[PDB]
Amino acid sequence: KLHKEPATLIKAIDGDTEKLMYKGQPMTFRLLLVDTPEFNEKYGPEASAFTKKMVENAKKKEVEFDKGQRTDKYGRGLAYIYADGKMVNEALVRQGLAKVAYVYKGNNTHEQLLRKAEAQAKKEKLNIWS
Ligand SMILES: Cc1cn([C@H]2C[C@H](OP(=O)(O)O)[C@@H](COP(=O)(O)O)O2)c(=O)[nH]c1=O
Ligand SMILES: [Ca+2]
Repeated sequence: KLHKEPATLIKAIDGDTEKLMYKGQPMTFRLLLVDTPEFNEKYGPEASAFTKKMVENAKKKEVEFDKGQRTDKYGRGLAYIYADGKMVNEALVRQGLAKVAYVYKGNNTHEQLLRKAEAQAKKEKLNIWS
């Protein structure tokens, strides 16, 4: 079982990265197990807008680390991010705005959950899958 930790919004970045204050440190969090298009790729601006609004509209922001690496080689936090209890990683995938991606054995607690979301988005031919 993982645990959710409080964090506070600093600023949006793009569909799968967000800047949060965590334990008094400004950190870029990269979302586990997903990949949104880069900002100037198709669906890029939409995935950016979706993550940005989902986070900044939530009263309660939380980060949840997995069991393995907590930071990548760039110093970004690797986490599942929750906004009023809804997981952003999952919501992007469900809406066809991110693919399941960067799936590593240390750090794949929510893999089945996100794959179930992805299969729904592909069935519906949403966005990336249209
Ligand atoms: C999601 C994720 C990305 N990364 C690294 C892999 C890629 O590094 P390399 O470019 O060195 O191969 C990079 C992709 O992030 P972005 O999709 O944000 O560009 O982030 C991890 O190390 N672990 C992860 O869980
Ligand atoms: Ca990306």
